[PDB]
Amino acid sequence: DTRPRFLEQVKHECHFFNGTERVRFLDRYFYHQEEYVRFDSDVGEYRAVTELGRPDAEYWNSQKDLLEQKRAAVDTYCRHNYGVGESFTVQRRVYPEVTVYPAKLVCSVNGFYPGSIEVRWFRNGQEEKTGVVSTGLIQNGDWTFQTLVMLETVPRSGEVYTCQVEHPSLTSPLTVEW
Amino acid sequence: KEEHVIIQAEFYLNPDQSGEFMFDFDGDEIFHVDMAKKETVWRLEEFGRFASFEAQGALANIAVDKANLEIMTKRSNYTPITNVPPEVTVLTNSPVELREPNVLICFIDKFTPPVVNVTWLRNGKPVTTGVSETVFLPREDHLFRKFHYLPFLPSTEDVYDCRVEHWGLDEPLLKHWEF
Amino acid sequence: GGYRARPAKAAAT
Amino acid sequence: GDSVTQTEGQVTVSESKSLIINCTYSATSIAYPNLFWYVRYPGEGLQLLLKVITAGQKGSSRGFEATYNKETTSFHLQKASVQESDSAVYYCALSDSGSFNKLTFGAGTRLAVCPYIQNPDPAVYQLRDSKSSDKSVCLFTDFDSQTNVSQSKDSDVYITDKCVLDMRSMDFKSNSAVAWSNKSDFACANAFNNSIIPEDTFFPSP
Amino acid sequence: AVFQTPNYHVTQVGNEVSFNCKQTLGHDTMYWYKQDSKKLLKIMFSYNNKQLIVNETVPRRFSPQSSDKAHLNLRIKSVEPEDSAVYLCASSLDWGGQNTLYFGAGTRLSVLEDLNKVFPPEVAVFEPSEAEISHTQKATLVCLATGFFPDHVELSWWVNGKEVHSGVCTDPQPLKEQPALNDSRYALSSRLRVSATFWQNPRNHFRCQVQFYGLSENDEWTQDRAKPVTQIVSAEAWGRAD
Ligand SMILES: *[C@@H]1O[C@H](CO)[C@@H](O)[C@H](O)[C@H]1NC(C)=O
Ligand SMILES: *[C@@H]1O[C@H](CO)[C@@H](O)[C@H](O)[C@H]1NC(C)=O
Repeated sequence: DTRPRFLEQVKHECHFFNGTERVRFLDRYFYHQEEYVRFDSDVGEYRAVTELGRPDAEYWNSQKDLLEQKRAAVDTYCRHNYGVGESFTVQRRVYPEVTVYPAKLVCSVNGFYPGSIEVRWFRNGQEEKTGVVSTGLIQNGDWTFQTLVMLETVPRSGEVYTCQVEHPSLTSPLTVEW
Repeated sequence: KEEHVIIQAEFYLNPDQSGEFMFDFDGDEIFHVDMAKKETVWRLEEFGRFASFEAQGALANIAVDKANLEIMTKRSNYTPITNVPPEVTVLTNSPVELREPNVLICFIDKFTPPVVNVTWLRNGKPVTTGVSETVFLPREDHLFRKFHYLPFLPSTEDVYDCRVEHWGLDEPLLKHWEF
Repeated sequence: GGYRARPAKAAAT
Repeated sequence: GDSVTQTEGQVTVSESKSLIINCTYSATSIAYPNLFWYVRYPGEGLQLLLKVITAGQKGSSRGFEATYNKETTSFHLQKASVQESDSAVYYCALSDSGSFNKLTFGAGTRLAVCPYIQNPDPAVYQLRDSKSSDKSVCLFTDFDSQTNVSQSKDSDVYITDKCVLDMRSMDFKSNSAVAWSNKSDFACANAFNNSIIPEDTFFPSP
Repeated sequence: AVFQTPNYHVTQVGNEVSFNCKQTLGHDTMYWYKQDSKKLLKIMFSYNNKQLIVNETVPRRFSPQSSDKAHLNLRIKSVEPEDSAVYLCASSLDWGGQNTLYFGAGTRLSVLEDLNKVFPPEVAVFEPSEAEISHTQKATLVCLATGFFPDHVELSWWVNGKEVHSGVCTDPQPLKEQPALNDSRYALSSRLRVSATFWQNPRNHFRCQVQFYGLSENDEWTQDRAKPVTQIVSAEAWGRAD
């Protein structure tokens, strides 16, 4: 297909710090990937990001009740939608399933939520320093995360290698041995 | 339970006349509204039993974005979007074990406009049974992500590809996967 | 609980 | 399925008295309602008195107060000291905060705030047409605000409601009601007989 | 503001009517509401940026239209008697349920089975009592508007060519001259009270004016009596010394 494309985007963003205690609301309008108008709850009015948004910022801020409505969105929109989905988003806990299999020592941590996770290698008792490579946090797109964290270290005798996983879903570290 | 971001992301694309509406929580889709069926589609079925959303308001927003898009297109002297090809990655959600069920994930990232053809190629031939996909997911740089899923049973004799067609790519992009 | 959509605003014309 | 029930009909209150206008709602299919009081002042259009969009809060305007009490599913309207200017029709309304704005209205409550008549001089006068002396009306006027004028039970006798006029240069308020008929046996002496009027009402002789 | 039109309309069953509304608030959303005979308010339509978003099971007889988000019109293709109502226009910032609605003054539609039921008021002014004058030093004029249908009237008093509001009390609603018949002509009364010495000045002029809203120039009229068009009917009195 040859004909050109035109993309409009609107993002109503709700930024939460310490839950609903400090909330910032951003009403963002885009042409392609270019933001042209923005309401920032820290500013209190629409502002043009570029020239393309100058008529919208001036027009919208003049509308009857507009400033009152947008200035209230941190409570009527952000804090509200936070609590609506709190029990299955903020409070969502899916414990990881851990597997440790060989390579010149691969700790595969799969299926967990949220993505805040710490995994640390232990060689017979002390946490290994070098040789630890991590694939990084990857998002499966289905409210589960996965990550692989490997260890480049020679197996000695019957040395016990333990992968310790610390996750907000677990009260105590999850340890798997090889 | 400390730092989160909830984003209501909408877009409308001319001349394809395709709009989408979805809610994003920390990079995950809470739900999207299927414009055709005028229904709210939760990313996890369990969500729909703990919350609700009247999807009609999403269609009203898409109508407004369609109308604003024409306005914004005129304000820019009909400046079109410059295509951005996608970086695509094929992976699995579980460690691979022979005869043990698994799913292939095709992660199409950092692209615009939100139009892609994605076809899973088993042994170079297209496979469709059991496939699933997400809607276009927003990015902080205002490009788009997308996940395609293929449940399968790993075998030594089965080779898989993820065929991605995008207007930013001079040729279709295959991402390979074997065992 | 019901999610609240933030309504899209009609651009200046 | 969604209804709003509020004080039915007309509420007559003396000025400076406290007022309650009850409003409860039934919204079984609405997660988080919003509650509104709209007011229509005489000869004007509907306008917002006050609203509450958060289930615990209370809203206030013009000395009126209403508390969104989701526990008892109510939004009662209160004012400690109603003034004559509060006479109006008051509408309780409910919206669904999660969908398109659709107000479910209560039936509305007409508030009539009655001033105190400081020096009543109740009287019934006969007024004659400027054009035809044979046509007359009966004017009951200057009675206290406690007096209720009863509507006519006869179709051939017409009695208007009590009306309060304000001669603002004199700073003088007075109540009046008008009665008239084409019946031959209709006189001002018996025009308001179906009403309880002050015993000292002046009936001048023609 | 929210402007709508017409303020009053009377028409026969089967005819077509169009109401128009404008709001200057910059709002995206506009509404039609019906206030029926017993004063119950129910939403009919909501439009958001020219798109119809809610239709509260309104009969297909009703055709709303909006080519601009500031404008909302309502056409009733073939009115039926149940359409007699006040139609209220409203706007809101957008379609959110949290928004305040700003209402217009309303369009009072009266749909009649027979336009022969339409009558203008007869207006008469009754001069103050001699007894009231000598008893209170005040003088009440009474205006009777009688025999009109429908109840589309606005009464006003005019003293020496100027509309007054002080001293004036007009019945909040007309009464039916024959409560039995649902087609009953109405009656309305108003009082104008002044000081006796003002009434006793023969140089003072008192006029009761009733603006009646009835048929227009377009409407055809078969009856021998005058076409009951929109018109003002007045009655007057001059002050009397004795
Ligand atoms: C977060 O908010 C809570 C209120 O629930 C408050 O007690 C606390 O001090 C805040 N800060 C942190 C770091 O928790
Ligand atoms: C997807 O395939 C259709 C088939 O006609 C083609 O028209 C369209 O351009 C393709 N999409 C992309 C992004 O290449």
